[PDB]
Amino acid sequence: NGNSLSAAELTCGMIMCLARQIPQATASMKDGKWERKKFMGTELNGKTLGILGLGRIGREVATRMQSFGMKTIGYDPIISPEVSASFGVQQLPLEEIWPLCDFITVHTPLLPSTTGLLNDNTFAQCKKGVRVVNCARGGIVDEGALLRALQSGQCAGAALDVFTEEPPRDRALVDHENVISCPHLGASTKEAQSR
Amino acid sequence: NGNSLSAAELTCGMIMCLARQIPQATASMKDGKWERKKFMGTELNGKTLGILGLGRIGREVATRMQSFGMKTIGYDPIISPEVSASFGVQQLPLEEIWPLCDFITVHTPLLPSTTGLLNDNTFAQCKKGVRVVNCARGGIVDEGALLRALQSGQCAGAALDVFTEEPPRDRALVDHENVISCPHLGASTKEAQSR
Ligand SMILES: Cn1nc(-c2ccccc2)cc1N
Ligand SMILES: Cn1nc(-c2ccccc2)cc1N
Repeated sequence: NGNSLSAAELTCGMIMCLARQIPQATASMKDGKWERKKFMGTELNGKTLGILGLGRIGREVATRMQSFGMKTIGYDPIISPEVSASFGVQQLPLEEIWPLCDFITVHTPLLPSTTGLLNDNTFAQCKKGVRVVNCARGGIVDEGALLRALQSGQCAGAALDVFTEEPPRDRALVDHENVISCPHLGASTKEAQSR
Repeated sequence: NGNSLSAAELTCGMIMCLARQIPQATASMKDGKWERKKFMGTELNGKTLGILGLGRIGREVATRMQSFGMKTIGYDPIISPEVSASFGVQQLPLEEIWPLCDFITVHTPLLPSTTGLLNDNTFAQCKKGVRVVNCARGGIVDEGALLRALQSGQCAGAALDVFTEEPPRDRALVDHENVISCPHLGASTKEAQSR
């Protein structure tokens, strides 16, 4: 609410980090390396962004990423297609979303219906090389399925602010070279903190 | 030109990384740590971004950052104030720019008039804690003065894609905890690469 923008901003930061590998590049530079070929990245302009959850945060991510020329599609069981259309997000059924996306971000509560929203079965329906962001709640993305998808290349990268357990006891995702992460920083701004 | 968007995207990446310390945070996570308090960040909405150089890349950065609610001001010796106004950048003389900015980004060629455009003198005229980006040409920002500004806290952070020497032989900037960096990745996208 106060914190809608802090979360939305982080999410968009994570999207740009996935496209360009800024965290990995910084660590390479700090280790004395100059690795130009390794961190060849991708332009966001023209790419499809799937937004799952079209409440305040989802809407704010949408309008920021639209300024980059991203095509913004999404799903929400509750928000009307008229409302989402008013902020430029084309709503489609989930099964239609998966194959279209270059990026996917999640902006849902953690409910039975949203736990492992992204799992083995939904990763299989994505475009190969999809990139995924979870700055919402840990568990929305099944962590085992994400690791399997990163191992195969089915997922090319992921940005995680939240984890099923916090801090995560299993370090395989954090340790993966194509994973960027923060210690649940989504509301951690000076501004969000004072209403 | 092809590559205007690749550069502009990287610059906006670096702005978001400075606000939220995403590269540092990822390193912290990869080192096994969960340091939430340490990486308290800042919201971009409502902040002032100064854009020095209002050509194609500067413009594109402007319109993207404007979607985050940033106030975009700037300076260019060639572009008229009515023209910059038409893409939402308020032009002011340089001396007026320094004290207003929360973030500064440079988008100039490397000329005598732009080498060390940011130096000891212009850092002193900035707001304490200014954050700086150079995704343009190495040397626009005086590297020595930038280090001194980071050491004093006058500059709270910097993001560098380019260096006076590449790879940089002097490692003090790169190694600083508030500096994020890439190995000259501004045009390093699959898309920019094929015209
Ligand atoms: C109850 N509920 N469910 C969602 C949802 C679930 C799956 C995908 C997108 C959105 C959002 C809310 N508030
Ligand atoms: C020739 N020139 N000079 C600049 C400049 C100079 C000082 C400050 C900001 C921008 C940009 C271009 N194209």
